[PDB]
Amino acid sequence: SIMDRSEIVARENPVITQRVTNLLQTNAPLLFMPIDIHEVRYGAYTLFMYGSLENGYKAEVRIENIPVFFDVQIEFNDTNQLFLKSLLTAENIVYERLETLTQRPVMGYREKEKEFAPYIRIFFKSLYERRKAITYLNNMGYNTAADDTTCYYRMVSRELKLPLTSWIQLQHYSYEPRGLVHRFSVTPEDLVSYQNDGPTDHSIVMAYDIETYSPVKGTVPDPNQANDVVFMICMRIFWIHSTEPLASTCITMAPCKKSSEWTTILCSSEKNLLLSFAEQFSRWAPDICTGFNDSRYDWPFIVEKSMQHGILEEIFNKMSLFWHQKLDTILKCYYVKEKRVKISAEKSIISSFLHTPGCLPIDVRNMCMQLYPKAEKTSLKAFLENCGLDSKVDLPYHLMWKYYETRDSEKIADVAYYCIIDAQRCQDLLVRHNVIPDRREVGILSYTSLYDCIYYAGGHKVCNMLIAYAIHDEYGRIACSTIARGKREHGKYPGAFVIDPVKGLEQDKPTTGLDFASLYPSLIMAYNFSPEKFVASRDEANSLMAKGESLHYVSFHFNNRLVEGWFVRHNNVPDKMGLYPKVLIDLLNKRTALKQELKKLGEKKECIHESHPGFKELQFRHAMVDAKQKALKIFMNTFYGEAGNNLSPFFLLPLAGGVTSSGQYNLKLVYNFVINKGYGIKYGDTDSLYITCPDSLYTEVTDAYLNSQKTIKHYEQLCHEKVLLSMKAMSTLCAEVNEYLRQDNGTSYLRMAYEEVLFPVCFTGKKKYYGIAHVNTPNFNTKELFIRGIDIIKQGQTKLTKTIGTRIMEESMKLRRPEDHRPPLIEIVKTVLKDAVVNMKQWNFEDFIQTDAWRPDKDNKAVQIFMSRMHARREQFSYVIVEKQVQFDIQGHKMEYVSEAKAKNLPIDILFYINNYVLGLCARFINENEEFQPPDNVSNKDEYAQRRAKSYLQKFVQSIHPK
Repeated sequence: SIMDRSEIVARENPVITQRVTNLLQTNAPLLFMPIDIHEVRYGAYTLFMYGSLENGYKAEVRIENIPVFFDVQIEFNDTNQLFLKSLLTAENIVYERLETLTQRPVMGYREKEKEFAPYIRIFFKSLYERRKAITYLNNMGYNTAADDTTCYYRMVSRELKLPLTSWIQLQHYSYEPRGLVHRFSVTPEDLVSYQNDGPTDHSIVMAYDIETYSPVKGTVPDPNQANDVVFMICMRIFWIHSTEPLASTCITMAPCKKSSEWTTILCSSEKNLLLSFAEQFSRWAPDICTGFNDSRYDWPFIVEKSMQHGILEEIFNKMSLFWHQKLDTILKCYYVKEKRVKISAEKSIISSFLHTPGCLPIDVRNMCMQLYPKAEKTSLKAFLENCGLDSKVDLPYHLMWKYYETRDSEKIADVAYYCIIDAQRCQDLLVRHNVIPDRREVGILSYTSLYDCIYYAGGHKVCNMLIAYAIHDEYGRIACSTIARGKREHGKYPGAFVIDPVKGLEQDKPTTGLDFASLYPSLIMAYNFSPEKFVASRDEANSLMAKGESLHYVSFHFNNRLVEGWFVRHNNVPDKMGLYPKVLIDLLNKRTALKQELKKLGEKKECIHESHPGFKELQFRHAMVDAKQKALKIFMNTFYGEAGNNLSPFFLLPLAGGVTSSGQYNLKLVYNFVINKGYGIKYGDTDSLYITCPDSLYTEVTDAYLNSQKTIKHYEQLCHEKVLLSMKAMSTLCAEVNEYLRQDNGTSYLRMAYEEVLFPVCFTGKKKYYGIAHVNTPNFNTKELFIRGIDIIKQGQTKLTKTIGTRIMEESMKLRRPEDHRPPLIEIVKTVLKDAVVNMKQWNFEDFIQTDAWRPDKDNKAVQIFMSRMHARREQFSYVIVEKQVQFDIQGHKMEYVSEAKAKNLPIDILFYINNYVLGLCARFINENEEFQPPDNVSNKDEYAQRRAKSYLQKFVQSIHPK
């Protein structure tokens, strides 16, 4: 009595499914959209891809007659052909045919008449033989190309221009229906990539939730333990772009009252529950699988239970769409365990799941972690409150165990609703953060499947894009390798030019920040840092210089060894431009066009309200263009990181060394040129200069204050005039420096940009400053502050600190007359602290709702003392069995001594909280004083100043605080 997927998609979209049927009955071209890709290794090579049609039917497309091949560099003569054939046949390796061709290498520079090199291509039949042949040939060390080993669908994608993550137009096919699945058979010549923007997607995402039981209270159920039994399963299906559910299903052990919004299926044992789960999965057949915390608690538990009961084969066979399989094969290959997913350079996550063909499994928690690598809290409620979506039901877990063990119907129905909402939260997050379209656009731009775009790093994507642009060059074919060759040296790069900042607060002269617009890509474009234009020997460089070609020279010092190198320039000629400049310039042109398009679309949208019938398509267009520009940004910023990696097959130490050296040289040249003109430098870092205006420009308006009435509005109008004059001078300086760089380097690809004016300013350490913004016109009554480095963001630990720090900064940055007083950033801290110490009543019980649940209740730092105290008080509300209880703490006074939210007045000893929390932030605010510098014999400097500055401030506050 459960509707199939076909019935649902027919009921929801009548006209579209009618059109699809009419097109199907007459062998007409059709649109297809892939999700998951699977391939067969042994035997003949056939590529399987699963996906959706326009209306919602599930489709399987199988590609045959895909040629499998790889290249080698020897000669064209038949003698070497026979020698290679004998070497291959030495250990029973099958081959089909050999071909010969010509193409260009990637390493080294060759003259115009010798640019092409001869290759021999070997064709095979199964991937096993190809992999073994590549391994053996590299074992004797032959320079081979097109050497993809781990995955092969990438080569097929880049060799045919088939964006596996976008729409595919298919015609001239063979069609066979089978129940719910429509089998298509095609050939490589019958597929086209759909260049036009396509209609809306109609895939299916299913969210599942599981609730299990453990006889022993206070412990997390263990899969290895046979006492644990599952009792609650919830399934929901949604569209890829909508929140309203299409259907829901409920499976329970104990009987429950029926509900209007879902259907329930009764069971009798563990076997029945698992078989019902498999049957419902087969009936719906979803494309994407999801559920929060399914990576180490849901999937391994269910697979362990299935293995214990010995029903894994049947459930897996009903799960997937592939041929029949055996249990050992399922355990060995299709079940992944301890998979590593990388977030940042220091964070990684373990994952485990079951990969049934025809459905891609994703974990929402991992995606949220990747989107927010700096999130301090790792809870679902934290993500819900950060994303701004509606919060879930605050139902404690021990309530669910108690209500399950009470064995009543309506309460289990209520917890069923609770877990349904918990499941829906995942799809809420996925739609809110726009994960699928973003990863889809990245895959389209990178020629890679969706599974790799969601589970792997980003360097391989940039390598793949580089190879894709390399193969289809319009002046020839360029052959790029994939396996790394050469010794892996380790060391540190030179450079790191640093200029010391001028400490303190400035309110007499304003400062302005000049920035470099994408320094490293600009340098790559300007100086031709491409591997195909590299010369190593000095004699060759001298010969080419004699010939008449301009060159660029790089030299540095790596691992106590002097490294030299030469590069060939292009002097603004499209023919002689290299590969990296080509790819960067193409990306830049695409980005500029997309920016213009989105600006025009937004200008149109600002005149259109949201109640138009056609607003939905405009919103979809806006979202798509935003995703596209984001993907362009991420590749353009990750390119340099990929290029310098020591594991990349394109690595060259001279390239990275020269890039860094050129950056340092250009920074030094600009700094020296600015000094020569009479201006002053206040800060400098890699690609930014914070500079100042000379005094002689400010004289005239200054005299106005000398003979004025010296009121507040006088000083205000002096401030306005000073800001305007600073802006006027800075624009001209930026123009002049751009002209100087253009005349020096010879190309206009490198330029310096003007963003903002800051006055007054405060610099309190490296990469730490704050001030008042001024975009175009002066304003001083604004409350917004420009903050960099100092991070008053965290509020879970405390929230009074935020108010006190905001008050400190606001008091410190206000403009003052030159004749009242100039407190050197210490009297401000003193005044604010003494004000805070006195008159306690001007705070209230708002930030004092901190909680720390002692769920383990057995091993922790100090919460066990509080637990023992409350247990003794109860034995002498209880809230003792609530391990996951969010109870507020109020230290109404050096050993914990916290109190519950339910309490009498109990005056708060604010000294404990201040000395625990705010002194650290204040020290970080003031730690960079010159008085507290450490002597040279001390190894650690930051902790030195931090510790003794905090100690000084704390002890002096204690002294001034009466006791």
